[PDB]
Amino acid sequence: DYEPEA
Amino acid sequence: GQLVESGGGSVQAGGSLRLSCAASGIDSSSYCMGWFRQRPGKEREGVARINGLGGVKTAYADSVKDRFTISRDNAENTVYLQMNSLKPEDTAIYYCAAKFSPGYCGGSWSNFGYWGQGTQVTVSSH
Repeated sequence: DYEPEA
Repeated sequence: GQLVESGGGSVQAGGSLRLSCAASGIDSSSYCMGWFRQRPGKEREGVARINGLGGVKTAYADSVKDRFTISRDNAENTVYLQMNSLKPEDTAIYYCAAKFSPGYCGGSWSNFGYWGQGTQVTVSSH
């Protein structure tokens, strides 16, 4: 999980 | 694609209100979902947004940071706005919205495509 900033 | 807000009402300064946004047609767990508001006589502005693709990261307008929390319950296909520490300045019609396609928000309020009809939030002082 490398989710970008929203 | 339809979004329906509820949970609005008329509360007192310092209090809380929890708005809900029920999605239909689309699967909100997949989409960048947002809350916007239109304060009396002002243009619509972003309030909070949460990533799609099952993401959990969020962003907020400076005016509401630390007071409001957006979240999504994927099992209910519903997005929430938990509004704490309400101020009369938060009085507005609040709208739920989604970007056009599954994905991440990309750091912006642009390109929101589906919109609810809105729910009134009134906050009063003495």
